[PDB]
Amino acid sequence: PDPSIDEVSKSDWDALTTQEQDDIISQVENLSSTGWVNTSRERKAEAIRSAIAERDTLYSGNMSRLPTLDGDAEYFTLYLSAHKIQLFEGGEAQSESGEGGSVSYSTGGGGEKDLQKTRYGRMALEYVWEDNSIAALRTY
Amino acid sequence: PDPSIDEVSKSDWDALTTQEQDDIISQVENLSSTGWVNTSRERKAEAIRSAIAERDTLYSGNMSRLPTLDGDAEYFTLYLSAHKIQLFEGGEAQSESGEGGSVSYSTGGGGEKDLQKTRYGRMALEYVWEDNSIAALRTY
Amino acid sequence: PDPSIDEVSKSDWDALTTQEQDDIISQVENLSSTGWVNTSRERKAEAIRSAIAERDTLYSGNMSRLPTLDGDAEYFTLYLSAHKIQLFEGGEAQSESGEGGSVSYSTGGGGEKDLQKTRYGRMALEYVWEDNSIAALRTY
Amino acid sequence: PDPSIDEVSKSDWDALTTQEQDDIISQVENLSSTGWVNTSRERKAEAIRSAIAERDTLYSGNMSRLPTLDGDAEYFTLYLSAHKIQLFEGGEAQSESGEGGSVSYSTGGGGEKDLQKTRYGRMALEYVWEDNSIAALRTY
Amino acid sequence: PDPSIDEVSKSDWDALTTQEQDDIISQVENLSSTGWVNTSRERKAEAIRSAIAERDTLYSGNMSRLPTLDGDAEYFTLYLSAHKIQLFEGGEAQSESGEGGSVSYSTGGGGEKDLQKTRYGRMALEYVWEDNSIAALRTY
Amino acid sequence: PDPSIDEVSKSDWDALTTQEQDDIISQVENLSSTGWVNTSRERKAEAIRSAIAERDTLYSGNMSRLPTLDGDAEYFTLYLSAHKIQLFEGGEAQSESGEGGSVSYSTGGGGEKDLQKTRYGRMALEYVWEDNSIAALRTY
Amino acid sequence: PDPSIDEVSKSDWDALTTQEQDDIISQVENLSSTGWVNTSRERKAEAIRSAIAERDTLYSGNMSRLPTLDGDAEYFTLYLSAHKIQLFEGGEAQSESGEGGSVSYSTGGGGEKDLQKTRYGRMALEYVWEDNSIAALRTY
Amino acid sequence: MQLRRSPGMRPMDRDWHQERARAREQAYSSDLTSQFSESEIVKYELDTAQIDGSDNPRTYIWNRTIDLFGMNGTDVRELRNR
Ligand SMILES: [K+]
Ligand SMILES: [Mg+2]
Ligand SMILES: [Mg+2]
Repeated sequence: PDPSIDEVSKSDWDALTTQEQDDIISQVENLSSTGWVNTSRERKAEAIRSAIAERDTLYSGNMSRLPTLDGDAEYFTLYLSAHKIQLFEGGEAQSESGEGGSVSYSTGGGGEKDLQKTRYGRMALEYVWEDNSIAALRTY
Repeated sequence: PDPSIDEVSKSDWDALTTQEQDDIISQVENLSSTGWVNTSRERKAEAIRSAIAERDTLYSGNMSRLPTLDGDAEYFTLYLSAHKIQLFEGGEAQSESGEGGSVSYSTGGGGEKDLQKTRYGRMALEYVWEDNSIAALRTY
Repeated sequence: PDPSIDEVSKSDWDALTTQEQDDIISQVENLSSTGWVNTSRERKAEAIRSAIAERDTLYSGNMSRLPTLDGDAEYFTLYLSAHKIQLFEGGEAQSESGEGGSVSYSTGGGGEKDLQKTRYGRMALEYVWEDNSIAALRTY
Repeated sequence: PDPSIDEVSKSDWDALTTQEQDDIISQVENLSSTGWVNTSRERKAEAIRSAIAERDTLYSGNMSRLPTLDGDAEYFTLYLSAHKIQLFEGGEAQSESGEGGSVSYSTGGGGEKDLQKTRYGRMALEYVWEDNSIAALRTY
Repeated sequence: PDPSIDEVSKSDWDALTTQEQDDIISQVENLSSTGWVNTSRERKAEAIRSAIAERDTLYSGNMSRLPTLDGDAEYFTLYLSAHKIQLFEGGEAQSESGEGGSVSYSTGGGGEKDLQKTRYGRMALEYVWEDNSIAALRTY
Repeated sequence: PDPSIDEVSKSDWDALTTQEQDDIISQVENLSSTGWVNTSRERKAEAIRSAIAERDTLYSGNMSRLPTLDGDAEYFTLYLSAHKIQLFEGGEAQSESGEGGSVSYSTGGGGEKDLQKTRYGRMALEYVWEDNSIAALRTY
Repeated sequence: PDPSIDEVSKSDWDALTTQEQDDIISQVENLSSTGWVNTSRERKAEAIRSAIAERDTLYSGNMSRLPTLDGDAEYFTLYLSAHKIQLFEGGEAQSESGEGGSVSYSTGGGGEKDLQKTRYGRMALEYVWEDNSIAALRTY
Repeated sequence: MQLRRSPGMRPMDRDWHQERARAREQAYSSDLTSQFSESEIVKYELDTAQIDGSDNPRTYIWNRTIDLFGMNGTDVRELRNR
């Protein structure tokens, strides 16, 4: 995308043209083979806007002068967006069944906290020190 | 929305026009792919009014001079609203089955506390230090 | 409502007109998508009268000079009322099944005390320090 | 009711007119959405008489200078009565199934003492310090 | 009843008229919605006679200077009678099924000792310090 | 019965008339709603004779000068007889299923020792200090 | 029986008439409602002869000058015989099913050693100090 | 014969004086039932002690919720105008 998702804050996202937003939405839709096609644009826009806001407020600043967002900020915001979209769709599918057969997935009862609950969240979590507390500070 | 959900307190919500409320309701409805379309307008209004009241009373104030609501207050109030609407609908579905197929969602709870019981609550809980007690205070 | 549920005690509730009570009943009915329509008015009135009584007798007073009811007293009483109605209806449904399909809800079953046993009770429990005992007192 | 259930002893219950008893029975029947309509009057009278007797012998007196019945004595005696009627009906239904239609309730392994074994009993238990032993005396 | 169940010992029960015994039997039959109507008079009389004997021998005398039967002796003996009848019927039904549907009760566990093993026994047990050993004694 | 079951030892039981034995058999048969009607007289007689011998040899003598058979000796011997008859029938049914109709009983667990393995045995066990070892002696 | 089962050793049993043995066999058959009618005389005789031999060799002598067979030797030997016959029939049925219905018994996880594995053995085991080792001896 | 608890003897008992003083110092009101056990009321004849809360030091002590001036524990019957 022309403005990349790591280059826009919440107010910038609101100021983008529809095409600049659609380029970013299109990029997020690449993170699932289904593209979440049955979920409307405004839900995908809400997920991305929320991921931008949550990056800038929960996954910003420093720990021992190291950035708290240590990985690529583009892919972190895209995975954080995909995590949100998947939760708006109701969560992971653990098992799916119908006329076309049945499949069961290695979701395996992932842990208590928000980002642990989906595959996209588990990817995003590696970009931010796995939510660990390595901050240190001194008196002078 | 024209006034944003973080800019309004409980009395302000009551003072809004129906249109300003319906804009905030429409924003909350983006957080589910189903839009909770079978719940009536009054129930969505009650959930938002409750989320605003609960933010201002339970998730306000300072904690070692840090604000207790550390994340974006807009998205916090929206996730707390979506959490309430989902609890008015029942719980989260762990599984859904019928004429057209079956699914299971891996929505196993992180614990017994209310916010832990739905995906929206688990998201909201990251905005507020995960309900931890980092307050500290001195004599002078 | 004209009198709000936090403004009325047990004796005041008995003194209200049918309409003033029906406004409060109608507000409690907003907390469920089903509104508990198949439960009669007397039972909803009894649940509210009982919730008001418990607020004033079990969840009143002070605790280390802090209020015990730390959250909004309106929503606390409404959630406590919803908890009672859901228990008069036999409890939380963990699962429901029939001709219209099957659903299973993420209740988890980890709750063992009264307020822990339904979603409305778990919400109400946040307003009252989660039943924790932070009272403190001194000699002079 | 004209005399309230907290105002009457076991001897007083035996001295009431049938109408005064029926008003109190009608109040107890408000605590279930089914009203226990298939359980006869004599059994509901026996449950209430027993609840009054058990209040005045077993949940009476003081622990330190504090009363052992801390909550509202009306709703305590009603919940204790409802607990008894539900045990005369065979206990809590954990699950019910009819003509295909099926439901399962979140009752769980709630405990092993009497009051822990029903929803009404768990409610009643919060009025009586949860059967805790905070009694204290000193020598003079 | 004319003589109450707490006013009769085993030899008194044997000396009662048939009508005086039938009044007490009728009172015990109130403690079940079913009345145990398919269990014969002799069996209900044996259960009551046994409850009277067992009260006077196992649940009598002091602990410290407290009576070991703390609660109402009438309702204790009635619950102990109902407990015995329910054991003569084979124990608590945990689950029941037939043409008319299925129900499962929350009567799981029930400890290991006899009184723990039915709802009437669990009720009776509260009248008698829960079978705890609070007796103290001294030299002089 | 004219001679009571607690008044007869093993030799006395053998010396009784058939009618005196049949009166005691009739009393034992009151302890089950089924009366064990499909088990023959000789087997009910053997169970009683055995229960008498069992009492006189294993549940006799003293602990700390207290009698070991603390409860009523009549009902102890009857419950011990009922325990034996139920063991001659194969033990307790945990579940019974017929022409569609099914029931399951809260008779699980208990323990590994014989009296723990049926309801009658669990009752008999309370009459004899629950098989505890409270004997004590001095030297001089 | 004319000679009782406690009066005969293994050599005495071999010297008995068929009628004297048949009286003892008949007495053992009283310990099951089925009488083990489908197991032949030779097998019941073998079980009794083995029970006699095993009594005299394994359950004889003294502990702290107490006899190791503390209960009635007659009933001990009969229960030991019944234990053996039930093992010759394959052990305790835990569950039985067919065209006549289904039943499941509360035999359960009875224990790992020989006598623990049947109701008759669990009975016999109480006559012999539950196989406990309370022997004591001194230097002069 | 007179026991220590016998009604004619109570005024001679050092404990009867000491615990009546204790009760006066410890009450908030004349309403004995809400404050004392039936044992205390009978043994120390508390109906006849002038119990009313006026001799409890805590009746007169400042016990403010926010105390800027470090002034809690001050007793008003020690002010210069008393
Ligand atoms: K003293
Ligand atoms: Mg922060
Ligand atoms: Mg012995």
